[PDB]
Order: sequence, then C-alpha cells, then structure tokens
Amino acid sequence: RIIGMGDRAVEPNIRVRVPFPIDKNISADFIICDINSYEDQSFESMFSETISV
Amino acid sequence: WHYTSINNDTRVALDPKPNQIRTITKPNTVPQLGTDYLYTFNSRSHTLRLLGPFQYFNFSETDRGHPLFRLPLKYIPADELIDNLHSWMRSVHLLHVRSEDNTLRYNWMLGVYARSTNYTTPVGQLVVNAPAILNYSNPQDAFNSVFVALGIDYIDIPITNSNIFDDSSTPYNVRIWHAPTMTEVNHILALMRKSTLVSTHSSWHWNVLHTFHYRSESDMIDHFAAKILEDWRQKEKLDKGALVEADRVIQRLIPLSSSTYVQRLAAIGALYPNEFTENVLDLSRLSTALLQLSDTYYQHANDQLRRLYRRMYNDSRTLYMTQRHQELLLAQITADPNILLYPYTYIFTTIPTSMNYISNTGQGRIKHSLTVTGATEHDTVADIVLGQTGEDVITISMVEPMSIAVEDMYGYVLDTPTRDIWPADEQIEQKGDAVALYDTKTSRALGMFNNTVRIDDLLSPLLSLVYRTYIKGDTMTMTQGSLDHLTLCAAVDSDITFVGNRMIAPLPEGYIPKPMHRNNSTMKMLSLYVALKKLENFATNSYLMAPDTSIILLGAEREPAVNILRRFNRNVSNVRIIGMGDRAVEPNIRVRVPFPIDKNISADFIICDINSYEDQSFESMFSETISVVTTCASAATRALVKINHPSEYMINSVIERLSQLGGVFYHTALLKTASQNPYSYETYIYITPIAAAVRFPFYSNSAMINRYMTAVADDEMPIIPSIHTVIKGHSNTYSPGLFCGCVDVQSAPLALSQLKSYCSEATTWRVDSDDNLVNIIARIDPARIALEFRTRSNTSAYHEYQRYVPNGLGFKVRKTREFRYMHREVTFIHKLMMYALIREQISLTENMTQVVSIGGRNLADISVVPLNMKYVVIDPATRIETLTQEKKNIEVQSRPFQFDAANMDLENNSIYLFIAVIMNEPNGAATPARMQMDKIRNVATAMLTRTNCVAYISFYEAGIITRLDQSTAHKTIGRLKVANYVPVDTLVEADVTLMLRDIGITHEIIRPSTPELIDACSNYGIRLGSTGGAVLDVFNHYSPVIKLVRS
Amino acid sequence: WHYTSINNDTRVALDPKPNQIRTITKPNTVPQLGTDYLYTFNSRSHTLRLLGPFQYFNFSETDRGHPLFRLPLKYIPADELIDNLHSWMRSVHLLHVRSEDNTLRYNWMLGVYARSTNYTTPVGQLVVNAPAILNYSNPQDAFNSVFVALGI
Amino acid sequence: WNVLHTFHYRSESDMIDHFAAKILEDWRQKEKLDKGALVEADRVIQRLIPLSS
Amino acid sequence: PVEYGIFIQRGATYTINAAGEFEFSGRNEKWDQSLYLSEHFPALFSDVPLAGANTIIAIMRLFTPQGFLRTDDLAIAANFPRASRNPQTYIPYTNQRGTVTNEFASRFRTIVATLANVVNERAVQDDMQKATRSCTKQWLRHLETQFD
Amino acid sequence: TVTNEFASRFRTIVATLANVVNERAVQDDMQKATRSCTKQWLRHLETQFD
Repeated sequence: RIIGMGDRAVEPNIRVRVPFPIDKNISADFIICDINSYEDQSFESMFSETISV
Repeated sequence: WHYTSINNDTRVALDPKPNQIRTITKPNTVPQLGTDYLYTFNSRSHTLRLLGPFQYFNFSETDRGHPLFRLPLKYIPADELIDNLHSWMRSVHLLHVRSEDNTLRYNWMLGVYARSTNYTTPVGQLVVNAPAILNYSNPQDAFNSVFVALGIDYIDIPITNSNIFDDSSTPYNVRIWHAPTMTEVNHILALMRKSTLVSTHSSWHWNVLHTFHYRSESDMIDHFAAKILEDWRQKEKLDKGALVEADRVIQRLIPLSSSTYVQRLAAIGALYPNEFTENVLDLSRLSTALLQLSDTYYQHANDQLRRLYRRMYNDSRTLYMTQRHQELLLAQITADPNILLYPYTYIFTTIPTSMNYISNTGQGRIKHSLTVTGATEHDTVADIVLGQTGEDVITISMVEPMSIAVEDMYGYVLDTPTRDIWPADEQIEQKGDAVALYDTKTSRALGMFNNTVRIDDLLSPLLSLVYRTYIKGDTMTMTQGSLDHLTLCAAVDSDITFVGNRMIAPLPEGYIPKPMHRNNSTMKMLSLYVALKKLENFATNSYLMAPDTSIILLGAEREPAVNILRRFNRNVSNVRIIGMGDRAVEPNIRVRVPFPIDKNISADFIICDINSYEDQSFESMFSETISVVTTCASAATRALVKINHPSEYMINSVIERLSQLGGVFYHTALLKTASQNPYSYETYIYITPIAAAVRFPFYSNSAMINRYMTAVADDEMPIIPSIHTVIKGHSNTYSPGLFCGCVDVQSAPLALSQLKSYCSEATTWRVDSDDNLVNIIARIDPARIALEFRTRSNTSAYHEYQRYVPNGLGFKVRKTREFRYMHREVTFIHKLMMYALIREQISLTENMTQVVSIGGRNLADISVVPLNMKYVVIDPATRIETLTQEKKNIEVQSRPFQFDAANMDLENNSIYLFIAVIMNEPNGAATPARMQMDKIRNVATAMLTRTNCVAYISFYEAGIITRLDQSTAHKTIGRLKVANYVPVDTLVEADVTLMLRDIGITHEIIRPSTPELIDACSNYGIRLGSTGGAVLDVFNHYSPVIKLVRS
Repeated sequence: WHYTSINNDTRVALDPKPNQIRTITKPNTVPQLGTDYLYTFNSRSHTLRLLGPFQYFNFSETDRGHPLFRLPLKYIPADELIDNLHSWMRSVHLLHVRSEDNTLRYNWMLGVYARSTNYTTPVGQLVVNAPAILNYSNPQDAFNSVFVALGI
Repeated sequence: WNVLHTFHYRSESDMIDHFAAKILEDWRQKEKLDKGALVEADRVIQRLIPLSS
Repeated sequence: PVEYGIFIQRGATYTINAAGEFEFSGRNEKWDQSLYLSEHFPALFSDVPLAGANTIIAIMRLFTPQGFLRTDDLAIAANFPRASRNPQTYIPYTNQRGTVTNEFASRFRTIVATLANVVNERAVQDDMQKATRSCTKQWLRHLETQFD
Repeated sequence: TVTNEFASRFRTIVATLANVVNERAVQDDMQKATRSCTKQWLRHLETQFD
C-alpha cells in the first residue's frame, strides 16, 4: 500500500489539511513528510507550523 | 527586489552572413534534413513546420504548388517527405552579392519576400538591379536605404505562416515606417489615430517602428489575447528573479485606434490578476473566460482594484509598467543610447496584495475527509437539494465484487470436538432445541444475504479473465500446482496437454476452445477435493494422486464437477472418477440414495453431498440425514459427509449413530471452507478410521454449530439501504444508505459544509471545464452521527472548502460505477461485531454517570449510549483541544493508565471498556500480568453499581495449526498475528475462569453472534469478506467479552 | 414471507443531461468505440447491436443507407466496422438547447424520433422553432407540454 | 414516465409471439421474489394485459 | 454524398460570438439574399478546418482572391469625401512587369491541374470509354492556354 | 425538408439495383459502351422522380 496525503491532493489522493484532525487513524511503517505551506507569516506563525508538523 | 534580465534582439541575430548565405539555402543539397523540420501527425490532422533559418519565410505561389505540399498532404510515409522536402529545398536561392568584409549581415526578411513576388513591385525591382542593397552592417540602416532610394514613406509586408499546409487568408499585415530620430516616432504614432484598427507594442526589433494592421475586428481579439498570455509568463520569472532573454520587457500589445472589446481586454491584462494559481478556466477558449474576468475586477471585488481597472478602461493608451518592470528599460537605455521606446508611460506601485485561491486541470476524482469543527458559525441554513443522476455518468450497482489471488480461492478451516460424554438429560434437551428451531426457519433478514450474494457469483468473473490472458498468453504452469489444475479447469473446455512439466504449448491456432463452462455446485466441490488430498497429509505439491486409486463423488448430479476433476488426472495413468446422483444423467449413474443392496460400491475417498428435500417433518428429516452418513461410512475409508442444520442435537446424534456400530469407534472433525457462500451456516462432517481410541468424541459447547443456533423468527423486517437527494442542517433521523446528485459550483462549498453532519468520505468531480455541475457522492456512517448530534453547536469549516470554486473539485471524463455495499476486511468488521454487542448492554441499565473508554484512536466512541452521556477517554496518545473545547463533551487525560491496583477509584455509575490489555503502549507480552493485571483489575471493587468489559484471545490449535489458510489473521509459534503489532501471548481460558472464582463476583463472557453480524452489516452496508468470512466465524468465537459487573 | 424489492424507473434514468448531451452523440469523435457496441458472428448470420445511449434509437432512412450498414453487411473485418461505425456516429446530433440549471434532463425518446422524420410532422415541427421544449425537470411534464401546445 | 401508453399490433398472429416473450420474463421475476432477494425490475408484474383481443 | 452529410451536419450558416471564434448553427437552411445585409454567413466559406471532410474544404481554399488593399493618398490629398475612418479599395491584379512567364496565369494552371483530377473520379464510376474522358481533359488544355 | 425525403429513398433503390446489372455485363462482358448506356439511363430515370 502506497498512500499519499496533501493540502492540494486530488482523487485518487486524499485531500486533507495538516495538522489533520483527531480520528481517521493514520498508520504506516515508513513515513516521508514534505510540507511547506506557506509564504509570508511571522516567525511566530512560522515556528508553530513547522514544529507541529 | 528589482529583477535581473538580459535584453537582446532575437530575430536580428538569426539573419545569416552574406558570403555564407550561399550554403544555408541551396547547398543544403548535400546533407538531408531529419531533425530540424518538425512533423507530428494526430489521427485528419498533422503539422509540418520547418524552422530556422526557414521559419518567417513566405512561399512564392509558383514554387509552392509545383514542387510539393499540395499533393503529399492529399494522402504520410516518413520516407516520402524526407526525400520530397529535399527536392524543393534544392531549388531555392536568394539574389545576393558575395562580400569580403566580415562586419556585414545579409538582410533576410525583406530580401526573400521581394523574390517571392517575382520583383514585380518596385521594392523588389530595386533589389534586381543592385542586389548589394541588402548588405547591411547596422540594423535600421538596412531599411533606411530602401526608403531614400524610392521616395516612399512605408513598406508593408504580409505575414508569414509557420504551418505549410494551412493555405488560408492572413489575419493581419505588418507595416514598416521610415523613422530615424526620436521626434519622428511621436509624429507617426500621433498621426496613427483616426485610422481603422492598428497596434504597436512597447519596443521594436530593428530600430525602426512597425505597426500591425488587422483585417476584420473579430480577428483582433484572438491575436491580442495570444500576446497577453505570453507577458503573464515573462513577469512570472521576473517576479521571482531569474535569467530571461525575451527582448522588449513587456510583450503586452498596445491598442492605438481600436474597437471596444479590446479596451475591456487591455485593462484586464495590465494588472496581472492573482488568478495564477491559474484557476481562471484558462485552456479553452480563453478569449471568453478572460473576457468574463474583465467584467469581474470591474463591478467587484474589491476597492481601488475597480478604481484601477476603471482608470485603464477609460484611458487605454498608456502601458502600465510596475516600478521594477520600468527599471529594466532604464538599465538598458543607459547601456545603449539611440534606441526607440513607447513614449507614453505610467508607473504604479499600488497592486497590492490579497488571497491565494487553488485549482488543478488534471484527471482523477478527488476524495474528501470532512470534520466536525471549524472557524465559521452556521445557524439556520437552506436545504441544499440535488437531483437527477443519469445513467452514463454515475452507475449504481448492488453487489459488490471483490478481487483476490489464486490459491486463496480455496481455503479450508478445520474444527475439532471437545466433549467425551453425551448425557441422557441434555440429549432430550438438545432434541427440543432442534425440533423447535426447524419449524420456524432461519432469520428472513439473514435470508436476504444468503440468496442475494453468492461465492461463484463474485469469485467467477475473475477466473474467466485469467482465462483470457491464457488465449495466446501464459508462462511456466508447472504440473500439480494450484495454478495448473485451476487454469486447466476454469479456463479450457478441452485438455491442457503437458510438454516437459511447465510450458504451455501452443496457441489456439484458429479454434478458440470455448472457455470451460463453470457452474455453482462445481466450484463448491472444486474447493473440497483439494482439502481432502490436503487432509490426507500436510505435504505440499500433489493434487494428482499415486495412480490406480478411485475417488467417487456422491451428489448431485447430471452435471460437471466430475468432468473437470477427471481431466486434471488425464496425464497420470489410470484413475477412476465416478459420480452418483438422484438427478444424474448419462454418463453419470442415476440412482436413489440410500441405494439398494447389491451393486457393490467401493472407493478410497468419498465426497458426499445430498440435500433432497424441502418441507418434511424433522422426524422424516432426521431419518434421511442420519441414514446418508451410515451409507457413506461403510462405503469408504476416508469419507466426508455433508450435514445440514448442524444443531448440537442432530450433529451429536451422528457421532452417536457411528460410534456404537463401528468397532474401534471413529474419529470425527467438522470443517468450514472457502467458496461456501459467505455465511451459509452449512458445515461438513469428516470421518476417518481412527488410530486407537478417541479421548473427546462429542461436542460440548459447539461454537461453529452455534452460528446456526442463533437465528430467529419474524419481528420488524428487512431494513435495506436506499438513496436520498436532500440535506437538512443539524436535523436528525436519516435511514442508512447514501446520497448522490449534482449542485451548482457557486454553491458547492455550502453543500460540503453540511455533509459533515452525516459522513466522513465524499467524492466530487466536474464533467468538463465549462459545465458548472459538480456531482457529489456521500456515504452515511453511524460511527459519525453519534459525534455530531451531541449538542447544538453546528460550527463547521465553511471558509476552507469555499477556496476550491470554481475548478478545484477535480475533473473526470468517462463513466464511473459506485457500489451499494463497498468493501471492508475483518479486523474492523470484528470490532463492528464487538460493539453491536456492547451497545445493547449499556442502553438497558438504570442510571449511568459516564461511559469511560480506555485506550485507542478516539474511534469506537460509537456505542456511547446515549449520545448525551459523558464520555471519558483515558489514553496517553491522542489529539485534544478543539473537539473537547467545542463542547462535544469529551475529555482526554493523557496519563498512561496504571492498572497496578495501587490507586483505583472507578466508583458508582462507572462503565469501563478494556479492548486493550495487549499493552499500555502499541505492544505488550506479559501473560502472568495478563492474569495478574486481570487479577488486580477486578481486585479492589467496593464501588456499588459499577460495570466493566474486558476482551480476550485464546484457543490457538484448531484455527491455524490444522487450518492452512493464513489469510490476514495467521499465527506463529504460541503467538497470534492479528493485523500487525507483535504476536500476543495466548491465555489459558480454564485457569482465567478458575482464578476468578474467589476474588471477584460477576463475570459473563458473551460472544458476538449473528444478530450482531446482520445489524452491523446492515447499517454500514458492508459485504462479508468470503475468505475473511471463514476466518470471521471461528476467530469471532475465541475473543470473549468478559463483563465484570459487580459492587 | 413477503419479499423485498426496489422499484425504480430504468428508462427514465438513461436520458442524458441537456448541457452534456453534446458529448454522448457527436463528440464521441475523439474516443473510438470497441467495448460498448457488441457484435457476434455465427457461421450466413451476425448481430451488430449498439447499446446505451444508442439503443432505443430509430434510424433516419437517409442517414441509414448512405453512411454504412447496407454495404458492410453485404460481405466482416474486425477493423472495418470499428473504423466504419465511427464514420457514421461522427455525423449525428440532436436539436437541443444548452442549459444552466442542474435540475434538468434532456428528453431523448421523443426528441430523437422527431429528427428522424425531418420534422415534417407537426410534433417534430414544434421542436424546430423552440427546441427548449424538450428540457424537462419532472417526468410526465415532458409530454404534457407537447399536448397543450398542439391540441392533439 | 407517469403517462399511460398502449400497444398496437399489426396482424393477430404477431401478437402471441410478443405476449409470450413478456410472460416468460415475469415467470423469472417471481422466482427471485418467491425466495427473497434484491430485484430492480420496475413495475412488479411484467405480464401483459389483453384489453381488446 | 458519403461526407457531405458530415459537412452540412455542423451547419449551413454561422454567426460570430462577441470576441472569439465562430458559432455554427445546427440547422440546415437554404440561403437567401435577405440575410446578407443583416447577420450570418454562407458556412461553405467559413474556413475553420474540419475533422472529417478534407475534400470539401480543399476546393474552398481554391476561391481565395489575389489582390492588395491599396490605400489612396491622391484622392484624400486632393480633399475628397470619405465616409470611412480611412479610405480603402481592392484591385484584383498585380503587374509582372519583368517576370519571364506571367505569374497571374500560372496560378490558374494550378486550378486546372487539380480540378481535372476530380473529373477522372467520375469517369471511373461511370467508367466512360477513354475517348469520352480524353475529350474533356483536352478541353481544359484549350481553356487554360487561352487565359495565357 | 431541404431536399425531399421520399425521393431520396428512391436513390437507394437505383444505387444498389444498378450494382446488380454490372454482374451481368461481366459474364456477358459487353463492350463498356453497352454497360455505360444502361447505367446512364438510370440517371435520367431517377432525376425525373425528383
């Protein structure tokens, strides 16, 4: 099984906002994580996003 | 940021050298094309297009028709046009003078065009007498000489077409004016007013001004938009900072004397709308959707963004550069003095900034995962009605079909007896159970799941397409293997001849030997023959037998199952496959069972299936079923009989009618198989000539037998799923099913921000870019309804979904089929059967304070009964905040629950759930602690009206070791590999009850039964997994829910 | 026992959407058949039969003879009829109006038949002047309008 | 469509061959119904009714 | 007839939508002179390339005029009445003052060269005796050489 | 109707009936002038019907 999640994810891939909500039950053995959204915000808003991912 | 770029003439540096211009036209004779001229061919189409230095070249009408294109198009061979285009390119030259000076460049553009008209025009007649007039050392000075030596003010050249075969009329024609100084440019541009429809754009190539002249008004906007697209790309790389080369800085055309549509089109191009991320509906037809966006910026959106668009609509005569865009001209004007630019300019810093948007123009239906929380407050909304599905776009079928492997088509699960005595008091009690049950048939609600779906019905469409692969296609088959006999059976009506064990030889020359015709009762017993040879001995790889042994099939019928079984052993010597039946046609022998004395039946392996017939008293029913077994036990050595209604009386009386009769008694073991029709409650009794004396012959508890012993009479009725096509905001009461339809894209976000109250999964797609309809598919799930209609706060996240409209909900062509029943495995099905039991217990008791669950993903909140009752979850790992904050009345204490009996305070109305016990974290393996922690779990209980449920895993032997069907839930050595984790230690059941008979008080182990199977299968509308169905009924039993409900 | 069943119109849910009816007839130009139209051939026999949404469709006698079937039957190559049936299905359309409302369904049965007779009949001549008469949102109401506006 | 529509036959002989082609179909719809399953054939009874005949 | 029903399928006439390409009407109308000074065009001159019939469209790019818009100064330099924003005309010929073999006539040869090829395809279906098919191909030689 | 329908059906009759006539002028293999003069008659006969 090769599943993919994204903020700009189209069928077949599942569209969801990260951090994702409670429930849904994500589970795997190996996770590759690339998130970058988005430009412009205060380091305070920038720090909180990068650390939580 | 001020972007960097290099600005340099692209066309000027394309014109070849005068003394070398000889080669690049005629002496192209010696080489032969191939790579340069590009040609693609879609299939009535094509596009032959020769490029530099043969692009921007217009064709003489004499040399256009004669040499080539007209006839070669009329057909292409990739060998024709390569040899043929050469034949034309051979006979071409330009009137020229060979020079000595290295600082000279030949003038192509004007020179070639003059030859194309046979020099009839004076501008071409001038180049005849003195062809050295084309040799220029400096741009602009090339044209200047062709004006002073004529007295003419301007020369106009008709445009060149890159496509060689699109021989149609030109859209526009360019015009070159004589203009040397700067004060001259201002004269032509000012005189250019009051004159039809003309265009110029920012800078110029050769330092001479040249304007565009359009034929009809309609053929202006299509060219004006083809430029405006290009510019929007040049300012993309510039806005980020890179290296560009497009000489001019601004590609955008400037409308001088023009119509009215181009005013609305010019202003909407000179501001670079955010709409990139495009959305915009850019692809086609572009001159329409762009023209709609002009009206947009206008009346909305927005403040001074209207004021700016309305500051350029009324003006439409100056090009609007954007600060750093203007500086690139300032950086190059000082780099070289004496260069012409558009004089009237406006510089503006105010853009400014705003929202982001999102879209894609790709393929694929987009999946969604809606939540119950957001940043908007929803109060009293409409009812978002949707209608009409159609039959071509959305197809709905009630099935569903599955896809698996090859060997797992066959999968037997064996079961073993437990008791050694059949008491004289419970033998008449068991009798009363089977007698009272027989009269009122099995649940009607269970019925509409037996005769509805079928094994062969869903397993057989696949094996008939692995048959197709076979026609010409196959590899090594290798004899005996689960592939050999199967592709031999299902795939070919004729015989599969074997050449050197493994190869398939050859191909069906012209005869397609009609696909071996299958039937329902045949795949039924195709699954059991393998299991019989399997039960003989665990050693893999046989399927064919040591020759001169005869297997006899008893049935049923005048049909195959024997024709298939025979020709599998066609290759190996002399084997006899005989069949008997009450409805048996030649070749098969017709006879009534029990058969008469004489005839002398004899075999080594007997398969027995008899069922005739419906309606009769249990007294007539008992006598028939029992006598068939006795006329089978003496007929063979290794014989297996098929008994209906495995009720703990009927089944146990069978052993009671074989033991006493047979010397040395007999070894019995009933079994379930794959390819049995998911839940058919029919089991198969297996009979073998012991070894000595059996220790536990009879059946005490009887669990597989119990699966039949849980069905019941009429009551409510059929339930069933349907369609809806209407959504009400925070309004409960929706019968299980799914709703499909279609809504306007302008109200599509409003639809999604309401489906969250009913489901989680939703798919949406627009048929075509410019349609406006987005059909939605949503599945009603009760596991979500319990977490929505909790309180009253609707909230939702309307703001987020609204960022998709228009394009962003996906695009999809073709037909798509959504099933009525979906597909789901057994581990989340076994939990679905687990909760349907527990939901019954808690919605019956008197008073409760809270229902407290320990461990998990937050999921399994379903069975929080009622939806109002406090719901406490004690686990170390979970997402908190918003859900507990949005007064859905939840709380999660992130302490790793310490069940060491040191500090316990469950108390009065406390309902506890222990689905864990495996570990505090993901994996645990302490069985004395599983006994001791369960010992200190019930220890310290004086908390009045409290209750708690705990789960187990035990058995081992019957369900895996003698199983040989390691599908999903397999086991290793004493370890149980369910799903993942790391195989949990099995617990001794006998000790766990015995150790509980002194410390605690109440301990009831309730197994989830068939009512739980139907009810959970009805709401979610999920099929049973067939192969998983055979694991389901055995694995379901040995996970008892021990409920310690005491004071 | 009282049996359970789902009862729902099968033909009604076959008629395509008005703004999309464009594609499922002419713009079938870009793809090329293959699976839909079924054809078996026993051996002097055969049975070429195109299905939904081209079943229940009656042939105009002008476009029936000219494009295809009469000569191709007279022989089949599995490469002929695939390329050849395309040549006919290319040159077919139904007089229609592109709509904006999502709750509309195009009326196939009556509409296609009227075109098959060159609108010579008044029931077909009515759909010429105002082709928006075929756009119905509710069954029964589709035919009702083709009676009040005729007196038939 | 919720509007009544009747059949008109050419010759008498070409009536019984169509009337029997329906009556066969019905005998199948009441087979799955008699046992209990999931059908979709909208109308319940396929059998044709002879008015003037 | 095999691909005429593909041409007259898309429309006999068409209009031009506000800022964009053409719009063919699915109707099959006969042309009248009343439509000229109002709206529409004979679509047998609309030169959008078709996907099927490439023969009906091939004989139509054979009607293309050979001239140039010679805007005249000496009429307006003399100060004369002109109703349009700027004056314009369309003369139908060139000059070929120094060309060895006249150009205008050589274009006519291309018309006869391919138009005669179409005539043969009728004397294969009606398969006339060669003397009939020859006597018509011979006439186009005289007709063309007169034009020179 | 632009071109009358009833007459266009008649064209299909001539179109295939004339094809049958050719199969007799291959077995008796008449000089083309004979086979042409009968195929020419069906053109006049059909155009009158219009």
